[PDB]
Amino acid sequence: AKSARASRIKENHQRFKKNIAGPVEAARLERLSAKLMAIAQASGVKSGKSIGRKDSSIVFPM
Amino acid sequence: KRGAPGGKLKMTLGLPVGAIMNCADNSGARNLYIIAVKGAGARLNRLPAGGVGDMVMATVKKGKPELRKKVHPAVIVRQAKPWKRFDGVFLYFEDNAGVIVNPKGEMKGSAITGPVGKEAAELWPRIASNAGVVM
Amino acid sequence: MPKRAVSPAPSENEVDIAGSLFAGGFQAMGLDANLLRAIARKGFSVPTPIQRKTIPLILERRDVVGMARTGSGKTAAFVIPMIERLKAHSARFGARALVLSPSRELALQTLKVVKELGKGTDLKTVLLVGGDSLEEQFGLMATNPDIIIATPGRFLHLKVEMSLDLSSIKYVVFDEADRLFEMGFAAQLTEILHALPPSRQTLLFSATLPSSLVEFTRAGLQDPVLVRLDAETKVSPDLESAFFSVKSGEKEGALLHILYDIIKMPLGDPPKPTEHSTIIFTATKHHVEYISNLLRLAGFSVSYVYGSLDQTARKIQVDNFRRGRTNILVVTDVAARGIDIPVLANVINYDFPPQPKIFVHRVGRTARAGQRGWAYALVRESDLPYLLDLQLFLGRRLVLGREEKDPSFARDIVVGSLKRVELENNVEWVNKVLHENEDIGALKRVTAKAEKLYMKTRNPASSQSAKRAREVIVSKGWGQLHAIFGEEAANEEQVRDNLLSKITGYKPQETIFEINKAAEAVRSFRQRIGPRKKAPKEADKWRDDYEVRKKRVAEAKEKR
Amino acid sequence: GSLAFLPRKRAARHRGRVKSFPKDDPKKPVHLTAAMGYKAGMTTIVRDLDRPGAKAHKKEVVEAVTIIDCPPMVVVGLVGYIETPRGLRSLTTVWAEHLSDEVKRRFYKNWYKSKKKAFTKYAKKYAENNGASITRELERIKKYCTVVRVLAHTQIRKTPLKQKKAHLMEIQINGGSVADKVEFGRSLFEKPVTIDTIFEKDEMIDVIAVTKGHGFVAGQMGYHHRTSVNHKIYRIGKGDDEANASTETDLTKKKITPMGGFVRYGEVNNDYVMIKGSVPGVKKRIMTLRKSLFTHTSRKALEKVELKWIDTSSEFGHGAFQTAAEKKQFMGTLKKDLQTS
Amino acid sequence: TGWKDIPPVPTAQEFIDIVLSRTQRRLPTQIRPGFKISRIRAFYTRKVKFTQETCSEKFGAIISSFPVLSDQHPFHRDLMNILYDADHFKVALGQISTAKNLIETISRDYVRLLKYAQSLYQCKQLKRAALGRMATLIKRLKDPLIYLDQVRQHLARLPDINPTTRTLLVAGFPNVGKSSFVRSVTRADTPVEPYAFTTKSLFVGHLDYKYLRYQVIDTPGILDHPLEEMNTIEMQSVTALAHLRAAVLYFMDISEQCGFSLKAQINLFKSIKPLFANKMVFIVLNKMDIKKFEELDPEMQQEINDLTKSGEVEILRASCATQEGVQEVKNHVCERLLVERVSQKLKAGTHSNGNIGTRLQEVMARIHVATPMDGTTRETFIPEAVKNLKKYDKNDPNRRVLARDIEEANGGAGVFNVDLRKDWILENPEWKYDKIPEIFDGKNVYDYIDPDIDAKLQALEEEEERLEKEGFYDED
Amino acid sequence: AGTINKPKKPTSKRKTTRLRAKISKRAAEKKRKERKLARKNPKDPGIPNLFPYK
RNA sequence: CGAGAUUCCCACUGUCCCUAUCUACUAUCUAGCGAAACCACAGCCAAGGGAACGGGCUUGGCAAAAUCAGCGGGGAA
RNA sequence: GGGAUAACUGGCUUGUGGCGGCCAAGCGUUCAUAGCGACGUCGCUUUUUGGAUGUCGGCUCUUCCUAUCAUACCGAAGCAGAAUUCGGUAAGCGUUGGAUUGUUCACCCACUAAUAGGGAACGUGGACCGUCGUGAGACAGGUUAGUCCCUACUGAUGAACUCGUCGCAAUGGUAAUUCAGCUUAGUACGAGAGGAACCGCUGAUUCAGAUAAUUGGUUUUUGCGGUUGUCCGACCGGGCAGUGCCGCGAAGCUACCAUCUGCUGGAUAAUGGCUGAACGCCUCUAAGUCAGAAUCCAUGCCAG
Ligand SMILES: Nc1nc2c(ncn2[C@@H]2O[C@H](COP(=O)(O)OP(=O)(O)OP(=O)(O)O)[C@@H](O)[C@H]2O)c(=O)[nH]1
Repeated sequence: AKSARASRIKENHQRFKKNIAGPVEAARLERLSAKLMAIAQASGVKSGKSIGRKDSSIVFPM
Repeated sequence: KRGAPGGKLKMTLGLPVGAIMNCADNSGARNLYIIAVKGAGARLNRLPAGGVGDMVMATVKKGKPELRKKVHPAVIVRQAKPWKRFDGVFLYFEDNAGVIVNPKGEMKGSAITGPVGKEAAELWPRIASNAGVVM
Repeated sequence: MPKRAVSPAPSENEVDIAGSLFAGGFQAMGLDANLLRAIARKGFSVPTPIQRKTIPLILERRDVVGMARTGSGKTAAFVIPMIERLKAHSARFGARALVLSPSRELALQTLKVVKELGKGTDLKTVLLVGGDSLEEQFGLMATNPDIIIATPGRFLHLKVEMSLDLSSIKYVVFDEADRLFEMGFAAQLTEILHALPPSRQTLLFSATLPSSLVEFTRAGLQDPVLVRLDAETKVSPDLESAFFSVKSGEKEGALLHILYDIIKMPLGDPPKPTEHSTIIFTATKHHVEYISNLLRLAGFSVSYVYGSLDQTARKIQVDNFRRGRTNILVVTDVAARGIDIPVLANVINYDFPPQPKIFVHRVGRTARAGQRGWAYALVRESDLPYLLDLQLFLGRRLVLGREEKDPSFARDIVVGSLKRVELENNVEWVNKVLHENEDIGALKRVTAKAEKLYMKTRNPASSQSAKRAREVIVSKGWGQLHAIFGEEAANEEQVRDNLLSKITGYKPQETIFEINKAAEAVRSFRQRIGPRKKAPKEADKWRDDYEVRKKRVAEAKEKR
Repeated sequence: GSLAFLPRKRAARHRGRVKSFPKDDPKKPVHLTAAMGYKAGMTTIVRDLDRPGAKAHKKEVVEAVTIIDCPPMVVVGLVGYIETPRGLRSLTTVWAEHLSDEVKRRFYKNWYKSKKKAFTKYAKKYAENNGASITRELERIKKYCTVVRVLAHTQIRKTPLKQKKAHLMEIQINGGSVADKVEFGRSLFEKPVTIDTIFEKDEMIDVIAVTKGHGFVAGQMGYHHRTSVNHKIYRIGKGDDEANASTETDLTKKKITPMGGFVRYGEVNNDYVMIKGSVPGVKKRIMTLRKSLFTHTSRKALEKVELKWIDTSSEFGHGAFQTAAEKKQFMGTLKKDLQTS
Repeated sequence: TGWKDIPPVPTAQEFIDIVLSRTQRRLPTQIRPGFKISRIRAFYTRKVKFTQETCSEKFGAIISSFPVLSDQHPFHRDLMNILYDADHFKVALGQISTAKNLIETISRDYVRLLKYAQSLYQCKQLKRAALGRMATLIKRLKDPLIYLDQVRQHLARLPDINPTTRTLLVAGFPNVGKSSFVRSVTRADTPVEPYAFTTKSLFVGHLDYKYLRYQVIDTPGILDHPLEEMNTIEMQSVTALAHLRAAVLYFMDISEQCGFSLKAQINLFKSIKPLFANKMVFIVLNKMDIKKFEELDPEMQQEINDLTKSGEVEILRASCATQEGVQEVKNHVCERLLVERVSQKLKAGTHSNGNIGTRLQEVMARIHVATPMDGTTRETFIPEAVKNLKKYDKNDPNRRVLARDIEEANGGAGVFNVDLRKDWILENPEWKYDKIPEIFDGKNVYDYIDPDIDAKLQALEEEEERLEKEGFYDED
Repeated sequence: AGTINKPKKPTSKRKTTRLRAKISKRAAEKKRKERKLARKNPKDPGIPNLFPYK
């Protein structure tokens, strides 16, 4: 019997992944993301748009 | 092809090697002696066990003088050990019974006495043909 | 799994008449009045030659080795003088007579003979066989019998368990010693021989004398006298013989041809032997089963008796044959020496015997009391050297094919080939059966493997037998028709086969490859071969037969 | 035993770590990768098999299925990870205001004797127009981070357990750009997420739990972190329907909970996931459901399931009465009930 | 069944290389001087014994597998003899036995020598010497291996006939048209190239004739030599003609286009006549289209009729080019062969005695036809539809849909899911694809299905109304 | 061969003093044996052609 | 209750295992009391260490306190 | 009785015999003839008809090697097909019996994909003192010789680094194996007999990790029902039979006696190629490069 890691079995599994389970999982995740979105919608420094500082074993002590 | 049934679901095998089961067909044998189960795996210290629908080597220890002490293949038809069926039904038989069969599938006898398992009947067509009671 | 699990159950029947190197009514033999009355009640009016020759020696107290077939009266032969010597029960503790037999059935037969021939006497006889209660055997030994009939293993086990003293035994009988040695009882037989006191009279009754048995008798018997069944080796002049050179692939068909035309056997169940009485002797039990099934398919009334067959089955088969419900009896060698075979009219040996003396026994199985008998042999190219050993042993002139117009089939060993047309038709039908029914094919394969093993395990022939076997194969008579097929046949086949003989004697000029390195090797090879110049369960209230079962339990408790 | 699972180690954490999430590509739409529930128990179902080429095709098949009580989970945080030559590392996390009492019990160990001060200054920072700092953290996550996880907690106060401490876990957001997934999480803050939202019907997943410790009769045997792969959700029940165990074949209005309630668990009133086969862990234990790392390679997945009924006889005994109605009807009237009436 | 299942045999150098490879690779190979002398001798004697065992098993397989010449049917023995000189084959397969036996003799000899060996170098040189003896023995056996390989190859590529079964041989001079006839009558490829000895080996085909198998054999051909001197091809031809119990057809042509005079065919056939006297023989005048049976000379006609005079010969006309009469001639000859076979089968079982064989009883039981004594025939139900529908033909383009084609379009064996709903027939079509309730409130809906249940419910409601009037639920 | 992915047992180049001493003694014995055989007992090439001034 | 009708088992062993019964042997913790053998100094592993001599030494692999329970490695004829 | 060696091997071991002749490049006493001298061939073993084994073992377990029985891969073969044989890449995987025997192998037969070989300090559980004899020996005469410590490892804990939550992953281990059935297909092939493979689908063996929905089993739940004998004069309730026995029995624990699950990318070896020099032809190789094994390396998994 061919091993579970055989090249032929891997190629057939990849073909199955790209041709059969692909669209099914795509539509599944599409409706899932749709329901996710349904539930979800259901001065620079002074405003915080500019990223600033909050609040060393890489460099030798100086 | 080696004498191993193809297309059989898992079940609780209840007939070990060396088992005295009673005979089913009208060949003349009174009992069959399970001595070797065809298709069993190779595990040390593990006694090969057989279930309904498996051809098992059998030896007539008690029977008509013509057929006594004779080794031929035989397939299990009835097992008293409880086994479950894919409809979720646990069932078991009164006795342990098998019908003498040649390695192709022609049964030496002509009529099968008593009931017959669905597993044996489905795996072997002529057992269904010459079996008068299958449940 | 159990296909030749241990060994072919019928191994061989080896005989050694070199054991010969060891050295008219009951009222005339003067037995006691009570013994004479018992014999008359049993119905023994005229003694058979075996006891006629042995009983005076046993009364003279000489050790005896008796070559006798089953059924000749060996049991009576060794029990009558034993009773005549005993004459009474002894008040002193200790057994006086011991008989050792292979199987419980033979032990029971001997026990019945002893009881019937000793009706009236106060002799205590015991049976010690396997399967009986050891406590019961202890009680019997406590009751102190004078005569013991037992199997070697059970007797040794009882002796070891009870520390029995055998010094009081003066009479020892070994029934079926060749069977004892074939079953392998030799070790405990020697142990019992060592345990027995030297001052004893030993009788050993056997149908065959193997070399191991001869050595055992030489080591354990004091000046044994060998008595034999008269002219058991002298081939009867009323025996007609024909031998057929047959190939393995056509050999079953040849057997069918002999059954159909040479004997003209009727087909079906027959409407004390019969007029035909066809017995066939083979090599292996697998051959026995194969030939039996093939012949019942062909339509014969066949009974088969092989070595390791169940006791009841073999009795039923032998009863059917002896009462004439079957016409063919298929046996190898072991069941043959075992069972009682009546007078036969046709004997055919499928597999040629290794030993000329085995052949002599198998052909003396027929043509008895002045009656004419027929014997047909199936001989192959590999079996020819044994046929040549046989012709040396018998001292008969060899007639190959049709070298003589009217050969004497009784005094001359006549070998020939069978008729080609019917041979081929039977071969075709055999092939059709083999292709059609799978059971026969499996039997063919297993009997072929058994025949291969028998070829490896068969005793070899002599160098000179192999030699003139080669020259016989070279000779023309090997392929010629048998003398039984007719002078008109001789005419047609002589008109034809001569150019066919030229065809068969073709020396090709060059092989088809000669017609590369392989071709060069073939040419050089050619130049090299260039010719040289129990209580019931407790009653349950809910159970229907509650009160009845309670009553049963109470009754069992009262019985205790 | 197998060398990949020895030496036998205790599970360091009772919850169970996810370790690996499915690989991310930007092309898919946004979605969470994980969810949590609690193993309530198992029942029996019979199914019209739709496996072509099988011996039992188009026949009644009886199977054992685990029930996982799955109350809605609450989003309380976002985290931003950065990819580094030393692996992924937590760059920065943002919390939510009005954090629940139960998630605070998770943050604490001795809750009864501690004055509730955790995250108070953080809520103050939200409240006092440090939205500058808030947007700074969110912009940092959007600009520098490649992987974002949503902190979500499951709610014992709805689960039927004597526990009162919530359960927290990080759940990756895949299928989109970093800005898109950060905006999605920001919307997600302070909103319950259902299992209808996270997972869906008749699909193959992976389940993480800690297999039971067989204690008190060469060492630790039991209590092992196990992620069993390839288990198929057949059903999602709603709680509020009250026809959850009800199937189209039998119009018997009952919940998934058999007669007398689940043994040693109780009775479930929430969303639940019914999955095929035996599943690691025991009752009352947290069960971590996640998506498969790879696209499936069998018809067992993308095989659509049609159910017949669910065993609702009392598992505390060998009962055979699915509903109290049919039981009280079949047994008739009893003397104690008659005297009460 | 044939002789193809014969294992290949190697050359001398090959067999040496593989045997020594086994004895090198399959056993332990390292030994040390510090080890015990007993273990050293055990090691070396194990090496010697393994070499003996592999050589013996290979030679035993070779001999026991090659065919045993003088146990086969005379056709087979003489055919393999003419192809391959039997005496020379036998002396080869001899040398190989004697060589193996000498191998075992050397084996015991060096086993005793190693058992009494006293040093590591002793065992060294003893093992080397023994293996050298076997190597030299095979080196001398170099040529028999080549010869036996060649005979193995041909005996594998040898046609397998059944001498017993119904057979029809086609013989004659070369170029008459034997190969053309056999290609016409059966599906066997025989070179039809027009030169003298086109076929150098026997060719075999098969046909069916009212549900019965016949085997046709084409033989190469025979010239005017008086069988004392022959080519091997003509010898295998005559051996087939002499040992194959079968119908015999002798193909001759009126036109001397084959290159032999009509008198030459007549002399050849009278020469081979005794070989065919027992049989049924059929002379076939081929190429009648180019040269018919009428126009040749009257004394030629007279001599061929004098040949016809005998009672086991027959004359037929044929033209294999246009297949004018091949069907008729094969039908007729095989019919007479079948009749003769039936006669022989009847005699086998009708043999003198008065009791019929069990097989014959069975064949009467089979052939017996049962018929009711009343002589009435039951009326039958055959519908006009299946009377006038069209026969099912696979090549036909305008075809039915077929479940197989639906399956292949929608997947395969394990892919396509069959739908019984399309096959459902119902009064209201949209009834289909609807779930059917089975259990409800713990009682079986199917078990409680019953027509007129409306009327029964009305009766029950009347009964309950009577009970309510009776006050059948009041408390006192 | 798969020596690249699965290396085998290394052959040590660290010579042992015992082996070195044995080699030295045996080579000395070889020199003595050559001398013994030589004592036991029992053509100019010319100027090269390619030389320019031969 | 039916002479009611029909089906299964019973053997021995100088053979192995289990279960049943008899005799004998077996028991933990905390307090209190409390020895002896033995002890040049201490014990990670690999290769080398001429003299089948390693725990010293050389070159490396490395190397993190302290307990309880299992476990395996060393100590001429 | 004296003398001598304390003892063996340690780049040892394997697959191809020896003796003689012929031939033989070279070297040699001075030159192929003082002579040495490989590969081959010839003559002998060796040709004209087809049982050996003494003490031992027996089982299990770990690890390792390959000199590979099978699984995977290819090169060759009258290899039509099927079934095969030889060769090599390959140690991930697995590698069962009976007969027979003192006992092993050979051979023999039964399963089975297959029953391959080995290593692990050959891995863990008597001789004189004599006395009586010298054509050979004996001696119930003696002297008598004769062994509980350390630590690695694992699990569970663990001091300080303020406590707690959520994480990262260096490192170490690493797991899946084989067979079967449907379709292809009674097709390709084939005179017949017979008779494939790819794709796709469904099962089964072994191993591994789990679980008790359902089915057997177990009852200090001593739960419910029954029941034996005893004594306390009797009721009573008790001691009673180191928990009396018999039926059913929950929960729990279980079961090769039940159910579930076991996963994907890259680089390679034999080999097959592309382009094209060495070498004006040619070439898979030298530069560059493609595919390719159950191989290797990582993900998936476990520890942290
Ligand atoms: N015109 C005609 N020619 C025929 C006929 N039969 C055979 N032939 C000729 O035969 C030639 C080929 O020889 P085959 O058919 O093989 O005859 P053969 O008897 O088998 O002899 P070989 O050729 O040696 O095999 C063809 O070229 C034809 O010309 C026929 O019926 N009519």
